[PDB]
Amino acid sequence: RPRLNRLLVLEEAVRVADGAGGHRLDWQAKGEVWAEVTAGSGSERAGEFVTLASVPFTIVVRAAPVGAARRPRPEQRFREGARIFRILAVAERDREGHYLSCFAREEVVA
Amino acid sequence: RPRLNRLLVLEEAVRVADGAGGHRLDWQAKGEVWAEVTAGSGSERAGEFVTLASVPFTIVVRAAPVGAARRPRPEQRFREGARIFRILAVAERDREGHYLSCFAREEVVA
Amino acid sequence: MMLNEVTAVPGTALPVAEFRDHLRLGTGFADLGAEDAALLSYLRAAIAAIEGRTAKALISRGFRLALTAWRWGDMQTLPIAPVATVTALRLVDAAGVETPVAAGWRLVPDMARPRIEALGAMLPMIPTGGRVEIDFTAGFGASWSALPVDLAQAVFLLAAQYYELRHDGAAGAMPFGVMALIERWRTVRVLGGRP
Amino acid sequence: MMLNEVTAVPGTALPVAEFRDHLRLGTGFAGAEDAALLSYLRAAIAAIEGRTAKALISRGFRLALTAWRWGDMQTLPIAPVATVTALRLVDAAGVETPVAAGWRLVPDMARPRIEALGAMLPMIPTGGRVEIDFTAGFGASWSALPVDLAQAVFLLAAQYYELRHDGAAAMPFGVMALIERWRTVRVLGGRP
Amino acid sequence: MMLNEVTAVPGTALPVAEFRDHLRLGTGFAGAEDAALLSYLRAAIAAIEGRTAKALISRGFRLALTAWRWGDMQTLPIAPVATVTALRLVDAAGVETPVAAGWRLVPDMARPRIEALGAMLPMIPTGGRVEIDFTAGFGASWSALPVDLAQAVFLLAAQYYELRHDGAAAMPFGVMALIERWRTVRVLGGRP
Amino acid sequence: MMLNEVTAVPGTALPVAEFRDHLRLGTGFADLGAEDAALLSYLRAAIAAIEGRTAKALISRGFRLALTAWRWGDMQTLPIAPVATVTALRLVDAAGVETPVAAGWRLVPDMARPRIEALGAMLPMIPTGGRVEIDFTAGFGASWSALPVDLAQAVFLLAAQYYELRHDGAAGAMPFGVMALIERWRTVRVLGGRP
Amino acid sequence: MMLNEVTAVPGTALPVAEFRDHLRLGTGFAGAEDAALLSYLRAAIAAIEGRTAKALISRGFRLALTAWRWGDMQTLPIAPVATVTALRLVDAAGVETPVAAGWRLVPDMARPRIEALGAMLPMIPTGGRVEIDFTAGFGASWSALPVDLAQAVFLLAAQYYELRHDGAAAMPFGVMALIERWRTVRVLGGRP
Repeated sequence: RPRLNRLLVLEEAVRVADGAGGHRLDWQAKGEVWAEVTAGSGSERAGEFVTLASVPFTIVVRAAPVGAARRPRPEQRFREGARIFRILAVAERDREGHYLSCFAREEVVA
Repeated sequence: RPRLNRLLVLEEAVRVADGAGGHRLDWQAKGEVWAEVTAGSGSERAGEFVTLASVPFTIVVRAAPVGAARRPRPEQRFREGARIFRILAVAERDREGHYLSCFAREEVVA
Repeated sequence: MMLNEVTAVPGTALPVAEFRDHLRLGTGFADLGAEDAALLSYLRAAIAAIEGRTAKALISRGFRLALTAWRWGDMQTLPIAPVATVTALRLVDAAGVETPVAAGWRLVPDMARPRIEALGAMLPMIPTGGRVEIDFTAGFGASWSALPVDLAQAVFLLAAQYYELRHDGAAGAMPFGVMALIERWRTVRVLGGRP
Repeated sequence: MMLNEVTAVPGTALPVAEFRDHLRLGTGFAGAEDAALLSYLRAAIAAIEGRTAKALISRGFRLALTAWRWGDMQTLPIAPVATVTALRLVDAAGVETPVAAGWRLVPDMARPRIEALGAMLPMIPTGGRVEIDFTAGFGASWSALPVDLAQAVFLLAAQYYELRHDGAAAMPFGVMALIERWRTVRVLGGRP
Repeated sequence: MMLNEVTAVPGTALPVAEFRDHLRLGTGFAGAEDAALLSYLRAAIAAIEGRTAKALISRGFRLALTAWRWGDMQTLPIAPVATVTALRLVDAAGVETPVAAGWRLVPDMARPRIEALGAMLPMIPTGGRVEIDFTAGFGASWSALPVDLAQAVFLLAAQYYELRHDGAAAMPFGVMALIERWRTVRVLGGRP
Repeated sequence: MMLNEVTAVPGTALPVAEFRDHLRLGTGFADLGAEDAALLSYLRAAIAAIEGRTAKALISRGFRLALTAWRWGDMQTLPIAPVATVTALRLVDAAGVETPVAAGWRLVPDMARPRIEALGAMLPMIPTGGRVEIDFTAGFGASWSALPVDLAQAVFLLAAQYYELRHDGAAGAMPFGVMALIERWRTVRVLGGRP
Repeated sequence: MMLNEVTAVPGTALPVAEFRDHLRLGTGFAGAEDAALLSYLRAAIAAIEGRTAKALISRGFRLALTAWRWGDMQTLPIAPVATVTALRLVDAAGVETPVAAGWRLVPDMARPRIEALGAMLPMIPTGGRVEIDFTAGFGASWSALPVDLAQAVFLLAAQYYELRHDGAAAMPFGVMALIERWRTVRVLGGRP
């Protein structure tokens, strides 16, 4: 079972729509959650015109029912200081449902 | 052997045909089945113009003979509330035939 | 001492609609009854498995204890433990012609040792070459809702392992397992002797 | 000695609402209807009131026995007792005549015992065995229980719920380590 | 002492239809023809009626023995007996003269025994050994069996079906734990 | 000797706001209270689990020791260990009409053996068919901040394992675990004898 | 014999600033607020001052006991003592009269004991048990401790922080091997 040792700020961006059918993201902070972060094999990735530096980073938080603020959704992101962990999906580790699997990237531009 | 703990609504869509050779899907609910859901490694997937968020989610139900309503077919889907689990195939886990392997995606648009 | 039963459990008294909800089979289908001949077939095989380990009866059917010689002087313990209202004590002879006898026998009701306990210092005498049939209805209650629930939970824990595995396949028992629930309903006897 | 109870517990006194807050709340998914849960708490109360010889909801019993043990005793088996209602003393047929004096109930968690006044206890007729109706248990509700005994019911009824047949999976204060202090500790296997 | 049976069980009294409802029904696929299944139930009845010394379908036997054990005894080995048909007492060649008095069958699951009236039992001529034909067993059908004994036949005939040679794979009430209470418990290895 | 308590812990005295910070649940959400009926439900189940292993009280509620016969001549040890200010020693008779007695009883305060210790060489005499109710407030302190902190840490180590696993699932204990912290608060008695 | 302390330690004397320099500094990330850390050091001081019978911050105690052990003794349990303040000797009601002569405190880490002058020690009235207030401990600050005892507090309070419930994970000088030389070694379980 996980050792939730690291503190991560959950961040949901409120989506103000613009004129052309898109939205605007500002990323205000939601509450702070504790989670363990487990790195996978990391390597460079050909970005757009950047040489990014990605790592898999499976993140384990505690769970919640789906209509609650303590559930990280995949449109959210984590942040430890200035390290932006994205969220790819959440996936319910245990059989009983105590913990979740977040999946990050944390791609600094290298 | 599985611990069937989670409740999932089996859903078969009745297929009303339209004029141009296709069908129309409405997804009325079939009966409720109990099943364990086991997440695989999840990550984002390039959708059509969406950034989807998929997870493998092997789902284990009890079995039935093929001409029965308790068999999930691959044209059906599960639903826990508003979480649409698709069905990719069913594949008969045990040697004796007590349980099945459903395979889901559960791709929220992230 | 034969101890065969007069009638059996009717099958309508067994909680197949609740044992189906125990097995987590399926709720809202149009089928919903494909195992009623099967779910009832393992409830009868797990009640009668626990009736042999605990010497209980659980449904309160009517029994008949056909024996030929009284064991002791006056008491005559009955094998099946929870007893109530011994229907008839008949005293047969060499050929048929059974005559019922009130007989001064009285049935102390106790789930420790269910016995008859003759009150006239002797049980009524058996003729030479003749039987004694004690007709009694032993068990907890007429329906399933009258059982002690720890014993009724051991039936569902056991009949679900006859369902979920068909041939004898080996499976660490849980704190209060199947064996730990029926082990306060067993008979604790320490007499191997002549009296 | 039979000790059947008078009335079963209604189910509206059992915490089927507080059990699912133990079962899936805080961590999990906000599964089964109340008739499935209530079949597991009373299957876990009756497993602990049999191992610890308790009652936990305080329903009424009837102890009908045929011979007293001593003449200043006959300890009662169900442990937390209060307010022995009547000491009926039937004859054979039983016009059912009660007695109303001679004994004192001694409320004690160790030996709930009936301890007649002086040295003589009410004797029993030939065939007319004496019955005692008493109301043993902690409290009428669920909130009157000792909480460690009420937790071990929830730790066990969540075991009967979350795993159905006798399958595989000891923690420091488990189910056994919580009910080991409510069990009856006796070392007399002797004549008296 | 031979104890051959008179007639075998027909197979129309064996539940070849109810065995496949144990075997693949409820969970599985709705495999083999009736002659393959029926070869496995009577191979599992004869494994349990040999371990528990029972009969289970109530066919007729013939016990032909040459010397009685006591003069008020000769317990019969096949346990659930009813209606000893005849006590034939052949001579050497055997014009085959039956006797019709002197003994009482005592139906008892413990010691099914023949217990002659008084103190003298029908003696045996020189060479003309006595035969007993009796009909031992629970009931003529399959629905008259004890269900735990009938389940352990199905738990064993599904073992002989689902795995063919002596290969690899104990559950609480298994095959052995169900037939351990129908076996004969004797502790006389002595002279009488 | 019944030893039931008069009042229980009010629930406002339990550190749910600190046990929430122990569980590492979540800090700045708009919800922040979805487990207040749950986090308090396992603090009461881990205080009362340690009160049964150590015979302590930890919140200093008021108790009542209803007994019928004094155990020894003069001392009468109390079960719950940390005692202070025995409120009333009443001496009831056959039916009601309780009369309080100062009674020359004095309560030696000690966490080893909390006893009464009659100073007039005999405890006050109990009437035939009458009880004795000792009303006392036993425990460490009125709030949570008055507990010994090693015992209060064992409550958080234990109530967090009732939170993090709901059914009885087996989990090497840490140097100062749950059992190693309460094992200097247990009662160390070696008398199985008549006096 | 109670031995309650007079005043608790303030928390401004505990090193909540030096604990996080043990906890995450040099190797790690530069996590929780001071009220979460300070709840773990005093939960680790009180685990070691109970196993080693020490005091570590030098707060004031009050030992109130009802009978002296000898007449030239009564060793004090909390080990590093200095400056027994007063020997109050209350009567029943207690106008609370102190005594000021007759005894000498003997500061000793082995047996901190009170050792009256001569052969007679101040006797106790009937009901008026004697109380001793003393200030036992190493020093008023944290920098006056033995450093191996102060390290085993940090090795244990970092255990209570970095793993929350009673979960899984012995090194040469661990927590146990550091406090094994501050514990009281006594082999008298006898009458005196």
